[PDB]
Amino acid sequence: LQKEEEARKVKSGIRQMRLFSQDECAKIEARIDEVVSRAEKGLYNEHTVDRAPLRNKYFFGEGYTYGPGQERLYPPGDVDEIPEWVHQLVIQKLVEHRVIPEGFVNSAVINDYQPGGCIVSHVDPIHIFERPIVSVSFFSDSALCFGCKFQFKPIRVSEPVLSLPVRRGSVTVLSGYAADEITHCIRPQDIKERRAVIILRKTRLDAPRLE
Repeated sequence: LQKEEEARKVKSGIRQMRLFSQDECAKIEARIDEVVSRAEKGLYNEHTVDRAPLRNKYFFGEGYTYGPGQERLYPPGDVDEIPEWVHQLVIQKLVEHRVIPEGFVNSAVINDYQPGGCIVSHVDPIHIFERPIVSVSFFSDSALCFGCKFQFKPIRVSEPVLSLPVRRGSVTVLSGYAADEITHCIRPQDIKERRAVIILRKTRLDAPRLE
């Protein structure tokens, strides 16, 4: 009853919509490849690009470091600016369809996942970002899990509280319980081929920031 209770609460904090056509996804995917190519040309600030074995993260607008839960924003202007293509192909669409207000987004993060890549249980850092958190999926379909104890106590529990499909061209909006009161993660098994995501957020005015 506790897990079936949680699932409904999680769903209260999730809104999803298919906003980007296949043609729109293809253009955005070409732009994501341009970013990856620029990074490999050493064209971005050091704090803009975080390379890890099965995921690269690209920080535009604002970036942060990641004891525990002591993430801090970099000083303003440390990471590269949000590309014009993010503003005009992605943010503009979200603003037009009333997902978030004009002027809300000042952070765009691109996560580019290898096959087998994943996200280990985490909560979007509530001391750094406002809600809602907006995620847009590219390249391939995947699944976003909520309630990720199964990643750490496998003998005791094997399944997430909820598994949410996240398809190519889908916009996921997280707020409330889904953003603040439960962990999420991505299982290696749900990233069988390259998948990328663009995360659009608003940093808090009072967010802790390195000087």
